[PDB]
Amino acid sequence: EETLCELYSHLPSCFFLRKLAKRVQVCLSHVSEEVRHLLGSFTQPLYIASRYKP
Amino acid sequence: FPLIYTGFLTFRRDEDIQRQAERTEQQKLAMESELKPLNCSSRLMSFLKSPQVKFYWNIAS
Repeated sequence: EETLCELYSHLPSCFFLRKLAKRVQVCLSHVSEEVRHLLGSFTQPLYIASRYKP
Repeated sequence: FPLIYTGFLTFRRDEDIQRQAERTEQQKLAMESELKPLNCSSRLMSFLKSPQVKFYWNIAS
């Protein structure tokens, strides 16, 4: 999981990065909440903290 | 007339002030991890000079 957490730490600036910056006011759950808001309220959350292994 | 002073249509001065404060906050947040203030009374006297208003008063006359 650590590699994916670190790989989210190097985004160049975009509108997604500004929304992620608004939400941190990086563990993966902060990604998933923003993704859930983008995709729709009906679908279920993509990632879960400390269960990235199956 | 007083619904303008209450605020039902947006204004350029407050939108620019909010946008400048938002840009400043964005720059501060990126660091972490000029524009006039708005008048209160002359709001109305500044509203009664735009041409979109005078066209409607002239067509009423």
